[PDB]
Amino acid sequence: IQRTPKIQVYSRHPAENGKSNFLNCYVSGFHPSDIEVDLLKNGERIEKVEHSDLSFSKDWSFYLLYYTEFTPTEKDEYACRVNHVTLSQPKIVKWDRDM
Amino acid sequence: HEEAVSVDRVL
Amino acid sequence: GSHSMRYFHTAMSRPGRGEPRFITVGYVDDTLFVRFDSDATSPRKEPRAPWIEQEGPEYWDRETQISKTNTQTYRESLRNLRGYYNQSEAGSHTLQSMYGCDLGPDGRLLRGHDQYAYDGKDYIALNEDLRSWTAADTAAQITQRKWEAARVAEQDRAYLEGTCVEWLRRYLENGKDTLERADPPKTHVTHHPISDHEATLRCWALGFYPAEITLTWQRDGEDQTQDTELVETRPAGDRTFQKWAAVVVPSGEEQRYTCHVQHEGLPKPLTLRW
Repeated sequence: IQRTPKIQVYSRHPAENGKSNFLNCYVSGFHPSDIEVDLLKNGERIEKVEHSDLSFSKDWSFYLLYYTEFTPTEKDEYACRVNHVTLSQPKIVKWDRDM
Repeated sequence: HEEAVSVDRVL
Repeated sequence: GSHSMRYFHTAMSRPGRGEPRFITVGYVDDTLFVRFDSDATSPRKEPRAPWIEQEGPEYWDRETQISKTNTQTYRESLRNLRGYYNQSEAGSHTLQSMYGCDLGPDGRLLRGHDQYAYDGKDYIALNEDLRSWTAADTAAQITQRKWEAARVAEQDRAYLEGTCVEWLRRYLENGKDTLERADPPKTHVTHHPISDHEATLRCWALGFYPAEITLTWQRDGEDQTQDTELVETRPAGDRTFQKWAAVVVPSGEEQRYTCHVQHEGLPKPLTLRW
């Protein structure tokens, strides 16, 4: 009766250190629609995060894009933290610029 | 433009 | 050349936290163009694409009234559904629907849709004939009976063959600079050793619209379906989409592998190599 979210974390444009970009966390395929999504910088919640309007796919599962303007660097570590009723504890997915 | 639906299509 | 318009409705009950929230979004193809949220400070239909903004106050008033009426209808439907399934008043439930039209390249109606799901399960759907229903279970059979008496299918058919097609055509003209522009993928292949004797070849597609795309790997001309790791197509946030496909290959055998890309925006299909 419930479907756990898929999570992808990636940038809007190809990542180039020192160049302003957008960090994205795409959550999809989940049901029901209540979901908690945080973008993390070095393990800390980023405050200025927007999201697309909740929609759903032909299979009725929901999807959302969370995004925030960021300027990547060599050292800074970014991630997406997701909680949903299907999850016992939040799932953390690290931003890997090759994925 | 949406369909002008009414309460006659309550489930 | 093919296009579609689709509205998506969702109502979600939340015992102890007020009346069920109701949301509508409308799409042409892969472009969201309108939204409504009953939880908004001042709920109204709002534009989400520049080409819909030129519709006048009368459009927005009518669209908003429809959404306000739907808020009430969907709340009543959720109450009914709870009883149809002998469910307690304690739990939270979801009612979803989607409806709209698909046009073929000729610009005529190719197919219409009006269907519902309850708690993520298909509940009832207008058949392709636009005259009859398919009900999933004995609860939906009740709905089917009410809808047949109310002549709901006839209303859908008339809307789907008339208003839906005409306004989609209007939207396509008003937004042709984007809605009818296919943006091809920018593509490349990356290579990442995993160990001394194998590496990942990853084929990238970026910046494309619409979302539909095919990315595959071939080894010696043969499709690597089972051995290809494909990620779900994902939105970039600037209207465009991204996808990649990866295969693990023995070190030194990279030249045996080819990536193949097909997309509406491309002059000709692409063949990529590392």
